[PDB]
Amino acid sequence: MNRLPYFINYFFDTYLLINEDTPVGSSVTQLLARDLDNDPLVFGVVGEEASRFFAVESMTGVVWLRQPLDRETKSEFTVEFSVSDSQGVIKGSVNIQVGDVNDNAPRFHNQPYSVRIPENTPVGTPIFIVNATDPDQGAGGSVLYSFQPSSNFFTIDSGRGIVSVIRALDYEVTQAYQLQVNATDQDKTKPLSTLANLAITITDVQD
Ligand SMILES: [Ca+2]
Ligand SMILES: [Ca+2]
Ligand SMILES: [Ca+2]
Ligand SMILES: [Ca+2]
Ligand SMILES: [Ca+2]
Ligand SMILES: [Ca+2]
Ligand code: NA
Ligand code: NA
Ligand code: NA
Repeated sequence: MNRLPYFINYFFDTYLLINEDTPVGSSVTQLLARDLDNDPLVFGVVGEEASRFFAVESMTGVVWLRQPLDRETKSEFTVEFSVSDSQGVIKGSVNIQVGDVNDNAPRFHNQPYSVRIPENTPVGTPIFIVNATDPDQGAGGSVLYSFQPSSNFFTIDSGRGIVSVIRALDYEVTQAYQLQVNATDQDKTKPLSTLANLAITITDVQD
């Protein structure tokens, strides 16, 4: 009698990690299968979802990505591949893990930002709290804040987003400030950053 072939890839037993920045059309893996008769094998993928995502080269088992992955929309799923000799087809399921890349700059909410303070606001007064969110995994999802460029009059707590006065103000010299708040993520190799305006109105006080 003929013996049906069997898949041998490790990832049928564990998972296949594919990073979300894998370009469309690129090869993500090659299905490996063995057969007692040493028969020539044809390879496939099966299932509606798995077929929109993956294509397999029949003769080689090379698996190519048919469309973009996005860890922030869908971080994992389960697909079925097929292997056949002449006489029958075997299926195997594979859990796909979509690997994170740092692909999102920080996002600010609740804009625009403005605050109004007296010119006699004491040095050290906290006047405003900014926040930017970032959906990436790890350090690429962690935000540090700073003015771009630095201000001689205001500072931001790089971790907490707290804006505070660091030098005496003067309505007579400057009645209004328009500052760039920089939110940068903490990705080691490609940090991404976003800017947002802070309007600081200075109110006159009699001296
Ligand atoms: Ca066989
Ligand atoms: Ca993404
Ligand atoms: Ca990401
Ligand atoms: Ca990010
Ligand atoms: Ca003054
Ligand atoms: Ca004054
Ligand atoms: Na925050
Ligand atoms: Na985050
Ligand atoms: Na950016």
